[PDB]
Amino acid sequence: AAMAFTLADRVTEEMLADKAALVVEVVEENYHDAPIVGIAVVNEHGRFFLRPETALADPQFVAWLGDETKKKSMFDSKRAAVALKWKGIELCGVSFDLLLAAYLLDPAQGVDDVAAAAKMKQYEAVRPDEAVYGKGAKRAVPDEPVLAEHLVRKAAAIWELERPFLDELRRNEQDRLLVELEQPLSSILAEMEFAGVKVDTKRLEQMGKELAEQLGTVEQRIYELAGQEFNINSPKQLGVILFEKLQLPVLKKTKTGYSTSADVLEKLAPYHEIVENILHYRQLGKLQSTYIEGLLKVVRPDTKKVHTIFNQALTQTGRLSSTEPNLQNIPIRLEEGRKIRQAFVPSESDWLIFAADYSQIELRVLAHIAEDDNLMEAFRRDLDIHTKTAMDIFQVSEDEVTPNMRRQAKAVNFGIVYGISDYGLAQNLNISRKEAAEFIERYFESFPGVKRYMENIVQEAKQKGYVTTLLHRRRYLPDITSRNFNVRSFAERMAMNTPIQGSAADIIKKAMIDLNARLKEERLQAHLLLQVHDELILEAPKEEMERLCRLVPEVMEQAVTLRVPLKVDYHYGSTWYDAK
DNA sequence: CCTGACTCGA
DNA sequence: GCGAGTCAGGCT
Ligand SMILES: OC[C@H]1O[C@@](CO)(O[C@H]2O[C@H](CO)[C@@H](O)[C@H](O)[C@H]2O)[C@@H](O)[C@@H]1O
Ligand SMILES: [Mg+2]
Repeated sequence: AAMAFTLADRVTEEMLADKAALVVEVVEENYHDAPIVGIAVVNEHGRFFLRPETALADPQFVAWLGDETKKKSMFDSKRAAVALKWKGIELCGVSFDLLLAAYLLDPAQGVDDVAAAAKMKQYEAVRPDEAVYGKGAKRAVPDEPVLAEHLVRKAAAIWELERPFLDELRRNEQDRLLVELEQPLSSILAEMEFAGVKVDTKRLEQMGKELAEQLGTVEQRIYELAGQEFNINSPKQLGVILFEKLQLPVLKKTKTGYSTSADVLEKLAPYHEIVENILHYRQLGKLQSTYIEGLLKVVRPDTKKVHTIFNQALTQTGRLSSTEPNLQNIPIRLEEGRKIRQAFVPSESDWLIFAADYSQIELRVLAHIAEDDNLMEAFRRDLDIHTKTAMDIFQVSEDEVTPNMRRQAKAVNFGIVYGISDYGLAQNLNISRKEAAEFIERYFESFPGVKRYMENIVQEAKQKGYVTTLLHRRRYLPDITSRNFNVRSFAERMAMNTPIQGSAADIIKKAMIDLNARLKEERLQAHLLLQVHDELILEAPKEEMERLCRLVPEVMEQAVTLRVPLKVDYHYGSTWYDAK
């Protein structure tokens, strides 16, 4: 059942038509400075397989790659583009990306290879990558005969599937979402990843020594208070020491034993001095393992830069994710871990780190979408939304709002977003269900429009089978009809949450696209480095700071127009840490 | 070599 | 709500 194709030893004219399905294979998961093991091209003239050494050394092929008028259809073009950037080659003209097309059609499928996407249209004349390359220790590039056939079949699938995918996207009203948002964004993410972020490894290594010391003191202390020695990182050994040897009370049980989660230990703290030391130990240990040692492992020794990979087709809400390393979860909440950020510095001398973040974008989106008069007015007055919520649900004046009141109103606001739950709120505020449900009820009394939205969005999810975001991203919720209370409730929360988190993601993605267009028009040297859900991190010459102070916020605030204003705060400094 | 338990972020 | 990386423990 083999597929016909030419295993070319040299590049020819017909291989350079103005439309083709292109495959530039990089098997290494992390594609940075990784090898391109083969190339496949399928067009009106036929199917071809080219050896990378050959094709990439050919002036005509490289020019075709960089010709914006020569259209290419691909799967995960960002992977190819970055792999090519490292080789000094530019990839242009990608008009269709099957990975992004599949992702928008149904994020739930978890499409990560051509075979998975093809299966959505009953196309199975191609094998899953894992079948061909294997995985883990067994992972490996097969011989040319098998490799060449696999790449050709993938190119063939892409070539065949483009039309049906575009047609459905069109029916879904997601055609612009792919062509004007996700695809252009893919090119921006590639530039960001390729650029990387400079790390002050000596700073990290010094912080590492200090931690190793402190971690050592707290460690001995723990063995001293426990009366012996054990693996504190062993939740199994810890549970025995705490609940058996020290007789501490059991407030929460896990699935395999006792629960030693911070939320539990926080309640045990009063009973024994070892609990605080275990918590502190848990802190320092997290910083050392993940952010010191874990980070140092992925810094490029030659450039001292870390090159993350943004997974643009994974989250169910439209958000990006980041790996190797994850630069979207760098410490900031606790001062000790926040210092980790001093290690992220500008990649050039006399340059600075500029960070801009949307203020309460999710709640503002909710105000717009629900059209709640009270909430819209609150933002129109640019009020401290948490103080305002407390004033309403506790019926008091601004002056009568105590810190504890605001803290709880804040927790209610956070819950309303993730999809309110009396039980979930109860655990968060450490109170009973009735009490939590009382707050929620009081909240809905103050924000009737929000309540109406929650009810209406759940109904719509059941009527249509999915919910959507501002820019037409969708999420199917089959569980919404489940007769199992728990399963159904999770789906209902997703129905409430996705349009909020999802619309917030659409907005920042568009802002990134708009911002890049503005930076180019202005010929500014400033460029994007990272995106952290609701914030943008850039680096630029110190001479560009003043222009950025006006430009970045404006572009971000004007990305979309809502019934309430969009607000962006910004800071800049010598290091990421100082950009506060 | 996979899963549970933990903690980091928005 | 949505994510990723570490460790320990069981696989084997
Ligand atoms: O660029 C990432 C891109 O590739 C996919 C596979 O289609 O993920 C691969 O690469 C990631 C980064 O190296 C890994 O985290 C992941 O495990 C690997 O399969 C897509 O998820 C993504 O869009
Ligand atoms: Mg913010």
